[PDB]
Amino acid sequence: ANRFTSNIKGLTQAARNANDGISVAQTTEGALSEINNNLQRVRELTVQAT
Amino acid sequence: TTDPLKALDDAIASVDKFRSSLGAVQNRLDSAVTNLNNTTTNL
Amino acid sequence: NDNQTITIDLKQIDAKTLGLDGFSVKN
Repeated sequence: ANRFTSNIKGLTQAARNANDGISVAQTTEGALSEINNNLQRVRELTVQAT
Repeated sequence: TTDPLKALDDAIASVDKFRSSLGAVQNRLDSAVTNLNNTTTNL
Repeated sequence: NDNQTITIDLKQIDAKTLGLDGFSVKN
């Protein structure tokens, strides 16, 4: 039972940690989306300029 | 520190070993007390 | 236990690392 107690605590903490990685992925995806919008606008302007 | 969690598990098992041995000794002592009470009554 | 990791890769994204360094449409 001591071994289950340790296992349960570790697994719960690991899930809590994984949530942080999910948050990091979401934030970086938002930044990448902003960069993508800028790139598409630049592409359209290059089309208009050539 | 390298390999922390395995060392922590080793320490936890090492203290569990001592606790289990102590509990076994408690059971033995209780059995001894019971036998001594019976022997005293009979004598 | 130990070594229970999921690897996230992060790539440096900027003008230099995208080929758009010095991009001009004029002289």
